[PDB]
Amino acid sequence: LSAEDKAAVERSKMIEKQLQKDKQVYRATHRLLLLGADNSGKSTIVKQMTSGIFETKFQVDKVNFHMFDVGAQRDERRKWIQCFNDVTAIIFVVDSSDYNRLQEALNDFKSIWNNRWLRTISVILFLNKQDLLAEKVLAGKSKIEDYFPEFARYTTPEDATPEPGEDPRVTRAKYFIRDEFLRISTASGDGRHYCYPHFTCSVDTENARRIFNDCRDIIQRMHLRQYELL
Amino acid sequence: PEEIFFTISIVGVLENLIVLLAVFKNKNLQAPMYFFICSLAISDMLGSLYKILENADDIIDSLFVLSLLGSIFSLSVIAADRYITIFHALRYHSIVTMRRTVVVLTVIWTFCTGTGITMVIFSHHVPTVITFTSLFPLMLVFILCLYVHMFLLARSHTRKIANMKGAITLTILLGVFIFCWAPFVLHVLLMTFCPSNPYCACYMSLFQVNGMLIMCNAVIDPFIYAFRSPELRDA
Amino acid sequence: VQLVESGGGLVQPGGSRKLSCSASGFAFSSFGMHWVRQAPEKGLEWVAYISSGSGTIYYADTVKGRFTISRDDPKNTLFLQMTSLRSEDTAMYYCVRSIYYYGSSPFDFWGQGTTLTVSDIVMTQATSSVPVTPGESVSISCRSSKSLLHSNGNTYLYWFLQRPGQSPQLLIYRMSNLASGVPDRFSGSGSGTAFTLTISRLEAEDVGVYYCMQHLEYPLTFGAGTKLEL
Amino acid sequence: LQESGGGLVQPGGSLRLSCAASGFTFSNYKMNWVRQAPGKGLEWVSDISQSGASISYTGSVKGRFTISRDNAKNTLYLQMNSLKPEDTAVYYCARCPAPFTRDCFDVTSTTYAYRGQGTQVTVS
Amino acid sequence: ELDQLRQEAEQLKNQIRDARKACADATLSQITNNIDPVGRIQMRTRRTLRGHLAKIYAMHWGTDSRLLVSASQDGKLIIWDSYTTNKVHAIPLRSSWVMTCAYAPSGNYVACGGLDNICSIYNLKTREGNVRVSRELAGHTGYLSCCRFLDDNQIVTSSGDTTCALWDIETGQQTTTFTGHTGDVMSLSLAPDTRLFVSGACDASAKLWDVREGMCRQTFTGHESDINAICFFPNGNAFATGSDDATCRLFDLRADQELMTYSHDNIICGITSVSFSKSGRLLLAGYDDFNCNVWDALKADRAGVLAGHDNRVSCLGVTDDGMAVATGSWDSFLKIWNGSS
Amino acid sequence: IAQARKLVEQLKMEANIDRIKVSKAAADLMAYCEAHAKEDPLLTPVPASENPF
Repeated sequence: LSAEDKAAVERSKMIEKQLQKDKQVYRATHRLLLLGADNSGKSTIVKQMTSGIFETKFQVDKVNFHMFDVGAQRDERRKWIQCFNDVTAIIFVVDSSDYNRLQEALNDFKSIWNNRWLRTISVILFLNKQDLLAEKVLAGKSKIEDYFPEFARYTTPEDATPEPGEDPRVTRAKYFIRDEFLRISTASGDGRHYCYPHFTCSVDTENARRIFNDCRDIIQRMHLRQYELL
Repeated sequence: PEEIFFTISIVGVLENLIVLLAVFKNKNLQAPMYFFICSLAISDMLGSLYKILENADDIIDSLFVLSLLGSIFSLSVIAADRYITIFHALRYHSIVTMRRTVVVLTVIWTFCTGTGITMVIFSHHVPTVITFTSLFPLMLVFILCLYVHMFLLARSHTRKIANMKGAITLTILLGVFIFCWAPFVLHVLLMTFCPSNPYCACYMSLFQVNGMLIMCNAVIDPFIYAFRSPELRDA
Repeated sequence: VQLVESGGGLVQPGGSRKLSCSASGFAFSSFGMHWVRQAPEKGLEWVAYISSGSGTIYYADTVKGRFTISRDDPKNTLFLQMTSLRSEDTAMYYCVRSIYYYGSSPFDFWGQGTTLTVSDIVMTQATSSVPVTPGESVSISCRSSKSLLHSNGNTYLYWFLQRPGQSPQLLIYRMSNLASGVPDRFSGSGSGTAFTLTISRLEAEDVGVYYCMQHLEYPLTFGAGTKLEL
Repeated sequence: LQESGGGLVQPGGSLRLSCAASGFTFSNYKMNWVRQAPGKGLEWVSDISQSGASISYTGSVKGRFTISRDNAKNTLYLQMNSLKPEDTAVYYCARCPAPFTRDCFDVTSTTYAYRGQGTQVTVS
Repeated sequence: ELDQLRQEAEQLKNQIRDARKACADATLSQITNNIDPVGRIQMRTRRTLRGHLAKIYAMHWGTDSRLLVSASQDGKLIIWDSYTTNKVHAIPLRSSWVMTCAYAPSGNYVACGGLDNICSIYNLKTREGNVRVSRELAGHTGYLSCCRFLDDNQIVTSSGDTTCALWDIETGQQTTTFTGHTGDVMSLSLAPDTRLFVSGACDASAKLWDVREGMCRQTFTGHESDINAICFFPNGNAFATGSDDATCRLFDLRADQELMTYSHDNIICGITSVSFSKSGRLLLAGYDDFNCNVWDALKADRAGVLAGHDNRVSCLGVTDDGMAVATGSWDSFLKIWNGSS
Repeated sequence: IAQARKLVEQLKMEANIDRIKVSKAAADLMAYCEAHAKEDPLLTPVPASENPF
């Protein structure tokens, strides 16, 4: 080991020390991935909480959170969604008032839920524009049962806890819109990942606290599964 | 017979040999939980070599405690690590790193060796009974209050998704520890509370029987606290 | 890239002074730093060393105890304490920059030095003076005691040129590789114990004294120089 | 994928679309039916897996049109019984990108590779 | 007329298929039925290069067969001294999502790119000591997937956008744009003559391009799903592609067919990175099932396994002296494999 | 329309190449492999003294 090779080893050790600091910062960070549609108002939630990838930074209770909104990319995702394995969660914002597009929303969601590299990744649904949904059925010109025939046999589930000031029909429809996604989620997953439904409007601001709670829940559940107390 | 117990000893030490072979050869499992697992395995070595020592009279019992203290402090360390991971999940990967893991895993052996070497200081004294019969109480209450409290949350999570597979892995990890180590500390208590009872004399006549357990638990500790990780299942 | 040194010019026998070397124009925190002195009319003599990260420190046998080297990366300044000065310490002290990784160029930058007045492989450079005329090729030979080759394949021999009033430059490092801005004329070839430097076409800017140096093991030592008098 | 078998039909008529498949390991791919209507984009309609036992529909054609598979002949089918003026669209036979997978991402994308030419179907 | 154009295209495609069928006088399998097969090849992980914090996406050797650059989702490009497992530079990147990296032939530059639609060029030999960005290349509308230097001033890129590009680094413009594909270009290898190059683009199609003219020359359509890797045989008259359909195939630029089809029925997992040895006798391919395999080019026999990676191999390169083969994988490691005597 | 014309032009340009026999194409690769067989360290191992790994 000559003198210059010894100095090279010294430089490599310093690089390793800097890499260890970077590794501390890296594990101290939880990453997310904001999926949605053009009308989903995902940017509206970004306002609250050729560039091909955008990046949102936010901190809740002194815990790092990276959110990567996908920008100037094409329609297909079968190749660059592989890059988001080993991500804490995926946020899927859904528009609840474009009934003629909810079906396409589900057809994207099922692929996202069944992807091979996303087979251990939980999804945090933020069903958005609930206020815009309110008028749709309140001053109802359009019937949901046309696009979705099975609205007949369905009724409001017992576990529903609506806030005061709601039409029972409004709740029955809203929880149905909530329920097809959960029907998709519960079909497969082997308990390795779960879906977390939420109702969001443009005025709601607790969207950061909800992500905090659901990420803590996801990590608790994976640890409890490897310990097998779950 | 002696031969069957000795063969059990080699069988048990082989399990730790293969576990340590799996560790440090699979370059991905350098998490602190696996290092605590290997610390448990080293204490299994130091407890089983104590039986092998049966094959100086003072040397024949000098290391009986410096190993059985490691094989309980390591279990407590595993329990606390799991509790911190479950109940401080977000602020754990950042705080508890493989720099505090090193110091904890060194100090756990350091205190156990210190207790083992100070055992001979007061051998024919009451602290050799009292300090050693402290271990079972506080390290059964601290291994109940963590595992059962984790169960109370694994059930509150199972509801939202009392679980059948929660009790079947709580009662094992706890009752094995109890129905292996409790008899030895009970005997330690009885050599303070009943040196005269013929029933207690009959109890002590089974010292070899009560040693058979405490040196067989070293082939269930790697079976339970160690080879239950999904990654190490293949390894 | 610019290294400038500061210090003092007069000191009484016995006492102490502090030198300085303020870097300006390069990543100082990644460069190991040396100190090289020069008697008023003699050759160079290595006197200290501090590495990147301030981990490894060496010294010369002549100043092994009474000299102290230091470093301040945030301020970009290199320091040398000189306590209990002697008559053998009247010299011009140079601040020399050096980095070590695969394929580096150590001793690449030499500062302009500071004056100071007070009231082990051995390498020889016989044929100190030789007349030169432009256009003719000139070879300058340098001799070493131990083989300067190392098992890794390096050969650890450096060449410098000190023009009539300037600071030394790196011509060739490891007796074969040209430095950054050196003209392609200069070339070097050796054996392991015997070395030479080939100047194909002597231009008017190639006069001065040529120095050969080894880096196989500390301490680092120089030759007596070779003056190419016009 | 030479999609053909449709055309003009009266309301409430019957059609049987055909998806001529040519050399892509027919019995290992999830397949879909996608139709684009005038003034509208693409939309998934039906889905049959490689086993011929897994099916899925939209709701707008759930109780009316049936999908089927022909592994031996390497052909896909779609049965029509009760068309309506909302079904006026060209029809495309789609293929899932990767084999032996349960995820199909880009079947309804603006540009896709493994899709048929298109079959015209109109309601009068 | 659209119908007339479609009929003409169909007729042209049929004529092309007939012409391709005509020249297939004999198969490589028939000719190689007599050539001596190679024995079982074993490589035994001489070095392991730790230090990345997450999955490794790409790596590239230097022309000296000793230095080594590696790109990871961390946001790092570490240049390793493969001989001593040292670290000479640790380049902190700007975007964490990088899917490609390359090493300039002269050793002066490295490149990297990913979801950020930019090919960043790094200068390694600066007067100030550290590494610095020399140029960001801008125009694309899709994720960059492979960049390969030609000279110190010319680089070629491949993007998810149906486009490959040929840049001029000193200026920063697209001197020539390649616009033939329909899907997402995933791989890109430069011929040794440095005049032609190939790419596979998520539509079962491989296309050879001309660097100077800028026109797609051939178009090979033998696969069933997306092409994930491509690699020139050392002759410069062939290339090999592994795809999601778990199959490798060998294409020859002159014959214009597929020569062999590398497929073991037990392999259901796709293919992710393909490199060749020096003689071209060895075809090393990374698969998603945690291991790489050493195929035999001429004989098409699965004659080696490299099973030491705990996760999916994603990159695989062989040196210019054929004396080391390196694999990186999603296990954040980088193992330098070599044979034993 | 325009896309069809572009596709037709691309097909016409690539349909005029004078391909050669496949057997010669494969014989070229086998000749290359035979020629450069002795300089393939992974194919044939080298003495450990020269190997730096």
